[PDB]
Amino acid sequence: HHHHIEGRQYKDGYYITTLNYNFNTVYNATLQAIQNGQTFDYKSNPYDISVNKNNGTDAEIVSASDSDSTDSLQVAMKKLPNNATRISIKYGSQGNSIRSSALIGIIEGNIRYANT
Repeated sequence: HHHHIEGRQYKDGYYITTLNYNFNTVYNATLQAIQNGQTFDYKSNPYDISVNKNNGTDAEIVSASDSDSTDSLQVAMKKLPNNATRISIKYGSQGNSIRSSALIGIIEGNIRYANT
C-alpha cells in the first residue's frame, strides 16, 4: 500500500523508522515514556495525552503541553510481519528530528529493561 523504505526517514516533520520489537510492547513502552515524563515539555512537565488507541495492528497517541498548545507530540504505529513495528513521531507543527531520535532510544531502553 506504501512505497518501500529502508532505514530512517524524515519528511514534513515526521520521523519514521522501523523497530524490530513486538507491536504491543512498543505501544506500552511509548505510553510509559510519555506518562512518566521520560520525554518532557519546555517547562519540564510530562505531555498531556488527549487520545491513545490501539487495535493490535494500528495505534496512535496524541499529546500536548499544558502550558503551550503548540508544544505537541504525536506518535503513530503500524504492525509489520515478523514482529516488527513501523513508527512515526512528530514533535510540534514543524517536527524535531533530534528529539524524535531520542524518543526512539528511550522506547528501546524501556523494552529491553522491562520499564513498561
